[PDB]
Amino acid sequence: GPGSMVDVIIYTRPGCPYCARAKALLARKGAEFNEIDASATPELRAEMQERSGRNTFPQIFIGSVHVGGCDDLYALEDEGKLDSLLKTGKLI
Repeated sequence: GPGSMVDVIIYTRPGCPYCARAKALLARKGAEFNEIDASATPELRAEMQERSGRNTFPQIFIGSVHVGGCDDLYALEDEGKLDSLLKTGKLI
């Protein structure tokens, strides 16, 4: 259909190196995404960190699936599949 694009959202916090790198990496390819803070609140940071199971990491939501973080972004960009993930909004 006329409009091969999906809504992308990213959750990060002030003072996150691994997060910034991810955001820039996604912006480099030209992938637009909404930058939102998580540390802003306990719940926003809890639900996010609860998805990964660690202290705190960058969340990359593409389409209807949750990519991951700097690891998923770096691991995906290595294969060049992310381009299709942001275009289709789903996992092959």
